[PDB]
Amino acid sequence: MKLAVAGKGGVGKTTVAAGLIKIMASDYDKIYAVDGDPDSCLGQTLGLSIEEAYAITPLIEMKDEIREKTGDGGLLILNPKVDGDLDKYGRYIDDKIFLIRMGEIKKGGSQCYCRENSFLGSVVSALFLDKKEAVVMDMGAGIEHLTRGTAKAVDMMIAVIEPNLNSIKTGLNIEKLAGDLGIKKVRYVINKVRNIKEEKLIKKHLPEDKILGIIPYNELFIELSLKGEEIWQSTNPAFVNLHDIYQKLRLEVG
Amino acid sequence: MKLAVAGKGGVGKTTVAAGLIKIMASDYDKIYAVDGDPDSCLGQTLGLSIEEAYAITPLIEMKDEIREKTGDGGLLILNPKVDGDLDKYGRYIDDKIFLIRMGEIKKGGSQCYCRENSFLGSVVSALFLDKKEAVVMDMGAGIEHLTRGTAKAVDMMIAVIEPNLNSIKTGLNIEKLAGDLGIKKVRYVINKVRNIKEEKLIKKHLPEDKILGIIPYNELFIELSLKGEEIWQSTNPAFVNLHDIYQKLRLEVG
Ligand SMILES: [Zn+2]
Ligand SMILES: [Zn+2]
Repeated sequence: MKLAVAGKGGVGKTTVAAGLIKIMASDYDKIYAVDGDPDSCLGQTLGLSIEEAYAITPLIEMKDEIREKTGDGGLLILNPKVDGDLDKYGRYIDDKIFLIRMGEIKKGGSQCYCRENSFLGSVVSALFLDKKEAVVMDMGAGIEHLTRGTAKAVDMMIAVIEPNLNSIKTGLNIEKLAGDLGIKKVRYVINKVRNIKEEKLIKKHLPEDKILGIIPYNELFIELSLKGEEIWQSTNPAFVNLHDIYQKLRLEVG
Repeated sequence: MKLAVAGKGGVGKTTVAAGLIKIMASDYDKIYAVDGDPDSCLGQTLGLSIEEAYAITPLIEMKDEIREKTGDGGLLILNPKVDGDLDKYGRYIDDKIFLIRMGEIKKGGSQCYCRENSFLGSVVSALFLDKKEAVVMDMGAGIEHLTRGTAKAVDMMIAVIEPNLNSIKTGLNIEKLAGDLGIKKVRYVINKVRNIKEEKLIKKHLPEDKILGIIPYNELFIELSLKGEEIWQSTNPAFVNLHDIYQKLRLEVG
C-alpha cells in the first residue's frame, strides 16, 4: 500500500508514521520510508540515532545523480526516469525498511532550482506510481510533494492532529487539499490526548467513522522520546493501541 | 527468550504458539520454532501448507545424523554435541523463523530406541541452554521433552486451556509438572471462550494475575483455520488481543 502521513507539530506526526512503518514490516517484504518533513527526523523515530539519519545523503544533495537525470548544462529533462535507481537514493535501516530523505527545498533565493525540484518530483512519482513495494511518506501540513498524478496512487492520507481548535482546523485544511488533489480517503489519528473533554471536542468537530484511532498523551513521552525508540516497541504503552489503528487502516484499504 | 507452550486439544494450543512466534519475529532476528506435538501441525499454523510442513524431515528420521551423534554400533554417546549442527535439523520458513519437527516417539515396541531419544534430548538441550536465539517449543500436556536441566532456561511455560472443569484440571496438572521440573513461571491463555459464565468459571478456579489473556471462540475459526493462516494476521479479529497477550508476556519476562 501507499500511505501519506501529514500534520504540523513535527515529531508527534512523525512518531505515528514511524509506528505504522515498523508494524508494516510484518506484512511487507520491503517498505520505502520517505522523510518529506525537514522539521522532524523520521529515521530517529524508526530507531536510528539522529546522527545515523543525517549521515544518509538527502535527495537534494545528489548533484551527480541530478545532473544525470535532468541534463548537464542546457540539456533539460522535465520527466526523469529514476524508478530504476531508487536504491541509490537512501539506505536500508535493516533487511526491510529503506529510508529516503528529501531534504529541504530552497524556499526562493533568486537562484534556479528547477533541476533539483524536478529530480525530487521524479522520485516521488516513481515511488507511488511505478514501484510495487509499500511506501509511507511523512510530510508537512502542506503536502506539497503530492501531485494530482501521484495522488491517484495514494491508498490513504492520514492527518495527525491534537485535540484543540487550531489543530482541528489544520487537519480540515489537510483534508481539503487532499480532496482537491484527488486523494480518495483521508482519515485521522488524534494524538496527545490529555483528558476526556478533549475527546468530546474531537467528536464534536470530526465524524467518528473518519477517526482511525486516539493516542493518549504520554508523560514518559515528553521526557523520553530519544532513547527507547518509540510507540512500536512491545514495551511501549501505546503498542497495542497502535496495532488497533493499523488493523483499521488495513481493513479500510482492503 | 525461551518459551514453552503446552496443552491438550492440539490445534487450539498450537494456534497460540504460532501466533506468539509470528509476533516475536518483530523483536528477534531469529526464532527456533519447535513442533514437539505430533498431534498438531505447527508449520501449518505458521503459514505453511500441511504438505510443506511434512516435507521437513523430523528429528526422529535423521538416522545418518543420529549415528554420527550417538555412535555407530556399540559406540555409545549419552551426551551428543549437536548445538553446532542445528541448522541441518529443520528448514527456514522465511528469513527469521526456523522450524524443527521432533516427530513421534515409538511409545514402546520391545525395540531399542535409546539412540533416537538421546538425539532428540540433545537437540532440545542445545536449543534451550546453548543457543542464544529465541525459542518457542509447542508441546503436549505431558511436557515430556523438558528436563530439570533445560527447565532452568525456560523463561515461561504457557498453559493453554478451555473454560471448563476438565480443561482447567489439565492446566493445573501442567502447572504441577512444570513446578516440579523447576520452571520459574507458569501463565495461562484461555482459549475458545463462548460466554461470560465461562469467564466467571475461570476467575473462580484460577488467579487472575496468572492469566496472560483470554481468546474468544471464533465462528470463522471452526470453518476457516486452514486458508488465511491464523490469529497473527492483521485481518484476524484476535490480532490486537494477541498483541496484548504478547506485551504482558514481554513485561513478565523482562
Ligand atoms: Zn529554472
Ligand atoms: Zn536401548
